[PDB]
Amino acid sequence: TTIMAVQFDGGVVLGADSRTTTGSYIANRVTDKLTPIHDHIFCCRSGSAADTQAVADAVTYQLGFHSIELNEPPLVHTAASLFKEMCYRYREDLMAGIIIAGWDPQEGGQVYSVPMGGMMVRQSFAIGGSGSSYIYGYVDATYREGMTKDECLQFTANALALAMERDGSSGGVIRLAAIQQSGVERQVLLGDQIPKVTISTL
Amino acid sequence: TTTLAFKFQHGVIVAADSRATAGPYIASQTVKKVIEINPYLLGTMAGGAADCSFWERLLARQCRIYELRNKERISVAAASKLLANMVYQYKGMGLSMGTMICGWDKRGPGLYYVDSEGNRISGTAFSVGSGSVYAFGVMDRGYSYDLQVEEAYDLARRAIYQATYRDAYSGGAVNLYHVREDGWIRVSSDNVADLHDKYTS
Amino acid sequence: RFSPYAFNGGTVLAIAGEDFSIVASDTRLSEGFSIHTRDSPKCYKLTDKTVIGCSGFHGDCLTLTKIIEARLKMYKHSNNKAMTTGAIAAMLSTILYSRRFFPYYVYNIIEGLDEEGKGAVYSFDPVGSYQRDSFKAGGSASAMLQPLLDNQVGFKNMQNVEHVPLTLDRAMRLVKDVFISAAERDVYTGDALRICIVTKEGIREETVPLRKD
Amino acid sequence: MSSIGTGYDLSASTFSPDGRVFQVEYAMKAVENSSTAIGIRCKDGVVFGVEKLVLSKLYEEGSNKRLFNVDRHVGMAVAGLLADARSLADIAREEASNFRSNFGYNIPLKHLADRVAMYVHAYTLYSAVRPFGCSFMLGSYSVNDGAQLYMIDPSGVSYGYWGCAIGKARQAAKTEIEKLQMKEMTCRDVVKEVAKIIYIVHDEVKDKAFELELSWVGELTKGRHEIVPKDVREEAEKYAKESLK
Amino acid sequence: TTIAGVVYKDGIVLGADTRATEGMVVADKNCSKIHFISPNIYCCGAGTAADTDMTTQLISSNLELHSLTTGRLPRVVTANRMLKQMLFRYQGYIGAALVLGGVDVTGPHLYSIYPHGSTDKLPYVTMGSGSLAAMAVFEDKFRPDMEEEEAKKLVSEAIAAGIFNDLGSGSNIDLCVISKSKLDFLRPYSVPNKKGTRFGRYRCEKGTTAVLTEKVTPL
Amino acid sequence: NQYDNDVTVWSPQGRIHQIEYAMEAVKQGSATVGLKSKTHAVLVALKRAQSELAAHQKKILHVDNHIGISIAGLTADARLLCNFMRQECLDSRFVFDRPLPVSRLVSLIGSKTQIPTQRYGRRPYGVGLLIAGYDDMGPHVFQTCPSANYFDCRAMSIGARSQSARTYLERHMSEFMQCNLDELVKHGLRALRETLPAEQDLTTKNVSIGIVGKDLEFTIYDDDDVSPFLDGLEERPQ
Amino acid sequence: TQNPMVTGTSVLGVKFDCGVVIAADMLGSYGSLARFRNISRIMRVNDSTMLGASGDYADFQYLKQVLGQMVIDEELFGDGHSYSPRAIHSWLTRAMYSRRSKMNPLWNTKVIGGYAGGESFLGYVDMLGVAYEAPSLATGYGAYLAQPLLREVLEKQPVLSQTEARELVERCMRVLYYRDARSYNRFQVATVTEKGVEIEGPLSAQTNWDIAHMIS
Amino acid sequence: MEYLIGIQGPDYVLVASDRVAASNIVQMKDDHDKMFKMSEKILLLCVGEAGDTVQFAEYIQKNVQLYKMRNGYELSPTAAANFTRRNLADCLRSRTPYHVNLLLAGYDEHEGPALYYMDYLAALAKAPFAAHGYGAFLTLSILDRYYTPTISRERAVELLRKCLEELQKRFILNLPTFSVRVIDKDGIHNLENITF
Amino acid sequence: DRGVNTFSPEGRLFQVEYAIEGHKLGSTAIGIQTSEGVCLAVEKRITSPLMEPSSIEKIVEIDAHIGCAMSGLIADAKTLIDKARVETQNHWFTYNETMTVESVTQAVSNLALQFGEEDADPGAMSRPFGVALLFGGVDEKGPQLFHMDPSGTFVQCDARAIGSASEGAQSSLQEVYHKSTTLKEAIKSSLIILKQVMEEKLNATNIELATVQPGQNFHMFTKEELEEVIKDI
Repeated sequence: TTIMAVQFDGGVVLGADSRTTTGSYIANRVTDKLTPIHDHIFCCRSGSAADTQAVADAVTYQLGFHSIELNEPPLVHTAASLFKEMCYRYREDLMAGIIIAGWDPQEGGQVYSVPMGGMMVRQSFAIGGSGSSYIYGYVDATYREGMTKDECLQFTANALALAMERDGSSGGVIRLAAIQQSGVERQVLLGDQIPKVTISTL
Repeated sequence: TTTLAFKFQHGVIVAADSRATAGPYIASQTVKKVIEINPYLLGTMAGGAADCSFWERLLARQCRIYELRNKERISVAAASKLLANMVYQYKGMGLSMGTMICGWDKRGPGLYYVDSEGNRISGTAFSVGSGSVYAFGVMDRGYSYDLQVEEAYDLARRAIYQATYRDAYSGGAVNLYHVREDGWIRVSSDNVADLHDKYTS
Repeated sequence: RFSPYAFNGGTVLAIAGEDFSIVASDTRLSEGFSIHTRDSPKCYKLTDKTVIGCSGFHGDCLTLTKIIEARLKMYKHSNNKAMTTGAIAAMLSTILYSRRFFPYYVYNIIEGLDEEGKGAVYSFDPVGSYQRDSFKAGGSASAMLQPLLDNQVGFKNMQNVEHVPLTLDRAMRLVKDVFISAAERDVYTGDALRICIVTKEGIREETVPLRKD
Repeated sequence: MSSIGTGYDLSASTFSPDGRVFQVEYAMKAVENSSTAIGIRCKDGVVFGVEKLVLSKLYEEGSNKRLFNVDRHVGMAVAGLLADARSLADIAREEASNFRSNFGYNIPLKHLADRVAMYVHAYTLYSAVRPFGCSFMLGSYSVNDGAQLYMIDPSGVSYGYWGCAIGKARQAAKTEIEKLQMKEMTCRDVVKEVAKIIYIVHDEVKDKAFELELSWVGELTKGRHEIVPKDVREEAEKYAKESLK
Repeated sequence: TTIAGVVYKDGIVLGADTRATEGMVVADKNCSKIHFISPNIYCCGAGTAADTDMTTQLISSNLELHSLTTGRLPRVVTANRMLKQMLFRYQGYIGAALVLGGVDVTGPHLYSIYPHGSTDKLPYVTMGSGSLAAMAVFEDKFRPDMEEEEAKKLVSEAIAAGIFNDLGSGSNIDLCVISKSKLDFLRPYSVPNKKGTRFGRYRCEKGTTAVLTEKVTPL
Repeated sequence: NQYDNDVTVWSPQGRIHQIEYAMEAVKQGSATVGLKSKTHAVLVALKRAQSELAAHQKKILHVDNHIGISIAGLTADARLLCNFMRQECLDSRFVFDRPLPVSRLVSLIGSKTQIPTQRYGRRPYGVGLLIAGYDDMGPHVFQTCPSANYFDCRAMSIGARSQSARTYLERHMSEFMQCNLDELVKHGLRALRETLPAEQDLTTKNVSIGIVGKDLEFTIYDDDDVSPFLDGLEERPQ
Repeated sequence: TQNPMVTGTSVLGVKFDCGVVIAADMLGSYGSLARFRNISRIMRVNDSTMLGASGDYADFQYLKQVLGQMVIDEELFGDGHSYSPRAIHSWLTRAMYSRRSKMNPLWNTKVIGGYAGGESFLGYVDMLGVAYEAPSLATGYGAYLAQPLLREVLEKQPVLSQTEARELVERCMRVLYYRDARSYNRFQVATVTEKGVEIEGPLSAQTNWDIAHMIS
Repeated sequence: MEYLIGIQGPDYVLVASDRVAASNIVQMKDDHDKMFKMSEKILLLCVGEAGDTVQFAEYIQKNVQLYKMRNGYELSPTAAANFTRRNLADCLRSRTPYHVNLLLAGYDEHEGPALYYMDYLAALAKAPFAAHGYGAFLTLSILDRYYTPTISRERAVELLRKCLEELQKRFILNLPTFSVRVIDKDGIHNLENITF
Repeated sequence: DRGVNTFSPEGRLFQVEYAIEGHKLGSTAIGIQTSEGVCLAVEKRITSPLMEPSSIEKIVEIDAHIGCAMSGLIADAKTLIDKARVETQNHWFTYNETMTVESVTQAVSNLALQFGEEDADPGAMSRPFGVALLFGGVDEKGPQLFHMDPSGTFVQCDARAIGSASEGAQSSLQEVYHKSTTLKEAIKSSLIILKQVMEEKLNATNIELATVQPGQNFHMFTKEELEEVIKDI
């Protein structure tokens, strides 16, 4: 499907996301936006099939919304990634939906999570996901290092997504990159007139 | 039409004939056992095959009828035991089945015999049997069986039937448990072995 | 019998011989869940009184669930009925489990070996589907006839006089137990480690571990 | 009024032309009868000081205790009727346990307090049941939400306090808090203070006799609600006794 | 089967559809309206299997009605999306409905395409029924991705006319539904591409091929 | 009065008289004493019956293989509560399979008893329970009220004219802690007899004991081994 | 036997107990089908201050049991009047959750190794993901039961109650061997020790890959 | 499902219905003395036909229902009304988990036309008619009545129609069936008719 | 007004104190345990010969070897007996042998006090039953007589009387009836005590006796047997 990635920044996260989710030839969503929020504390980047991700996406939104208003100070991110786990525990032999959650909560401080479609939740530095967006194994390893510099992180994310869309079929069209700081998400849209084209595979 | 609990009617009694058997018909899991159980003194029944299933439905039949008979001070009939078993078992179905019990009691319209199986068949006939190998047996027996046989006269009938049956049959580790039921009493004539009766007769 | 799918296998073979007041129950000393045997230690056998000793074997998941339950049924029975656990405990438990395991097919043969609380010894055999019977020979497992025969030939003494011209004593049953276990290893290839025979009396529990020969 | 067979104290759905609810008010007079439970917020934890009522001569520790653990890092001190307090402990502990399971982070006191208060408040509205006859404090330390102190009364209010008292002496006891700077102050020093306030406030007719129980939940316990050591209790007891003279 | 599109333009929303409603690839009916008018504010295009689409629009219409009246806000297309996603999940992903919800909020006009998936899908400009990609593919082609309203209205009508020409399943009149949030102009004949030949000549018969022995009125 | 029409009826002081009035019912019940050492939990109980020409039905009830209770108050209600506790103890044995904690079990009784006292148009349960239980943290002997509060005591006496018995419990309070099984039972008998008049001294027939501990599971002696504890007579110590 | 299809799998976790401690090596690295999603994953849980458990098989399934155990422990500790988590209590409780799921035709597979220290007894227990409890001498979990365990059992047969050190060389040796015989392994593995201090499980530590042998 | 053997020939001198006693499980016959026409009321019959077991099952419930109307109304229930109520009851059971197709055979006394038989298909369809067969056999017997029809047919002529069928049934049909219960019903009582 | 649920300063509930009185209203029943068997005797006390004396029953069977005589409101007891019949045979399905006097009596007694007049489930009592039951039989253990109260206090007896003569009769039984008195003598003891509460003399149409004796099931005494005990009183 979509190339989604998040690499851990200075004490917060830098994101990357694609814009098509394909079911073979027919586009499930011609336009896919995985940069939008799901609370103001947490954001997630959603991968796998279109229906499996959307149903998970609306429940974490509801639970999270109630929790920030009920508590009075916002909730933490670690809660958001557990809400997604619960859902997957039911759907672990039927559906799957590979969500990779990142932003920052103010209260306990920065988090980068991977909640899987089998149900687990674990802390990582950078996780990139989808079925055919697993083809950057070399690319993610060489690029990510422990506390990578913000300028380096920005370049590496855009660069990794490009390698994806060319090599895997499922990926394609406008790469949506997002750099997040402590309370704010800032998105830039990188042209699909720009793509670096793969060099001599024949 | 099949073995494992089988009954045929006479005026004087009914014949109750049954097997002692453990497990499927391929091996026994014991040798000593009597599977024959007395749920009420109205008659005896006991099967085999799917073991939990026969015991379960008869135990419900036994509960309902016995409470009604004992408290009311009105004797329950062949028809009543059969109706309880029938109503219960179709409901319970889908939780293994294989009940093969033969219901007897003497009623206002004279002696009544109904055959209760786990399909939901409820049958009166010359001789009926539910379970497995008596299916062959009903053929020879009908010839040697009168509509009304006396008890003594009936005991001699069982001994001959059996004695040839052991020769034909290749199931071992059994006893023929013989009971004559004189109405709302049940007495045990003899519990003779299938291996013994071939020599006698 | 059936080839483990419904519930996990855990092998093991049970032989049971009843005399008159001494009853030997033997099963292999192993806990299995996987083709290999985890540890020789087991808690397949559990005693509730000196009056009753229960053995549940095969699948280990089945073994723990029912055996604890049997301890609960015992407690309930002493209180309400006012008869201490024994024969009475045994008949009751076999009905409720055998309904539970038999739609999704039964992979445990629990054997209550005891004395009644009024006296008289019973050895009780379920197929896996509810039956209770008193026996003087018993074979139980997938190989539910492999031991049965030795107890039929030697204990009953039907066309046999060279194990005893009558019927076995306490001294005689224990001698025979060690022998029978050594024999089992030869035929049945689903065992590892050790074979444990527990001899249940109304006056003495005995335990003996015996190496697989 | 108080002697009647319809409404007033039978109901709490009733209103007077003033607006009052008498039953909810009778529940408040009930919390007042037994000795004081104080819980003081520090910028680093909560320290409790509770009078533990000695109702016999054949006591053992923890007997008729008023210290409960709602969550791992929440303590709960009750004052007033202990009968109502046991049912309240089960409901609070249950809301917290499920929270930890789902969210996977330390229950915010602001959330827990809102849920128990709603429950007390559902009974005060109703004329179908009476409302609890005790008042409680929940006090906690976390680094995911900070040190929090909350108080819930028989009415069904939750508001945060930085130092609270419930029980007979509370109007006197509260005054002693205004004297102390307790918002910024180690949990080690505050134990010494909760112990001395209790010893002076006690008199032989609020209750016969008490056993001093202090509890930690702060930097010292490392965010765990535990009972104070034998050493801690005794030095804080000593300082209470020396100040009493 | 059906050929439906709705568009986001520089004006409001123009829905285009062929008439015919088919039970599979065969016409159950050659009359009525495929694009349906609901309350005044909401218009919905329908595509794919007929049985699943009409009923989904109808059920959501009650829910949306309750929400509009109470809230007293005009209907939001994101709002409309969530309701279809939740309803269709309730049913358990039975049948095929590619649904085109389009309503005007107080902000811009907003158009969404919901396929049967139970997705949260945001288009840009979409066409539905048939194959979702196959219809969607046209929008990228003829639209420069924004042009004036009048030019855009001729453009959708022209693109939809091509799908009618290429795929004979759609038949009869092409309807255009210009939808605001209180104005629903249902123009039956935007373009008629095809129509039948007159059924002037009979196949009638006198009784001498089949006769009648009764004419009575029961009481 | 009308501070006790229903168990929702408050007094201006802030007390429900019906819950208090339910305690007066416990005083109508038969005298029971609860004592503990460091290895046993001992329950000494008074059985009464209408036929003394027949064996007296036990006042010690079965809850677990190491938990037994002695009732003082309402007989039906004590049995009624007993079943909730029995279900939980036996369930605890299946699931947790520890020897269940007296402090844990007792709080769950506190939630259920609170239900009718909270509820309108109902009566509290006016039964006071002394539970002996042995877990792996040693014995505990707990008292549970007609309210819902618990005491963890080393010794307690609730029942008819229980004050007389406490005078003994106050006097040998130190002793209880050191004891073995035999010593616990003799003290509880000497306590038990005091409740009753000066000139009445117990028989084994109307004494049932429920013994719990480290060296034993659950055994109830109705006259079985009751005779040696009774021996060494002491008659109404003031 | 049946087992669900596993995606994220935990495999080979040895455990052998010494006096008032146990030593464990469990992989810190959980492969998801092919890709090693988390090379940093922790199969170790804290039931209470003197308990630890380590689990193998489907990693996912392990997390379901953790929460049920967690919610029960949360209510039970802190109060400690006579009720708290105890060595017997955690073993049986966790077995019953697994049994509950055994009754359904799909069961949640994890095979667990409990080391606990309860009210008076030091326990080393084995819990299955279909249920069963016993005290154990040495047990493997997941892949360790088929592949290395017999050679580990053989070293244990002269001396069954040896030191931490002797266990530590075996476990350190076992990763070079893991890589050799089975595929879904990493050489960043976790050493977990349950002691009276608590349950400690520092981060993944590594040693030689050693699949560079070819000498015959 | 249809692979029984029933025929009912309606006239207003009599109605002749016959059925086989031949409820066979395994290889031999469980019933071969039990009658296959059940008494709902003393002038009303239901004949349940399908699977052997399902037949006994249908009747007992139905028997309670007919009698109950008799009690409620305080006259004999209307024939039309019963037949329709027996159709609603067989369709209701059809919904329920065990799918039951049952061929019911309604004999009733109606206000007109005289003795009446109301006919029931295995499409669970109530139909007024004259000339009916139930079972796989329905197909041939309806056709024989069609060559020679009379719906006021006397008893002698009823025996002739029957006999041409009985010899055919013995050699051409898979039901040689020498065990049959045959009854002719006047409006007051059940009379037993000759069996070939 | 005040409720009925309340505890009084005496330390007892109102509803329950009334229920004991309800036991006192009815007819007297005597249940004597002898070690030769258990006899239950009840007074018919008929006032009309048009009645059929067989069908006046106040001895009903809990089990097929346990008989029960009941006292106070005849109707109120009957429900408890209906629930008892279902349990005894139920006990046969599970245990695979027949219920004991002790097991049945404790299970009915739990239901006896449950009462919450307002805000309690309609599947639970608003008021307790005013019946005292006497369960008398010989079972696997031997002859046992258990007494059940409307207060839900069960106790084992050898001789118990309940009904209008309940205190008077119970004292009088303790005197004559002992375990040095045989079964036939128990029947003579009950007959004398019966007469004060009766309006007439003892007859075989004014007593109903049934004895359950070892090795035998429950037998309802026939007219001849009733008449042999009438001859010598």
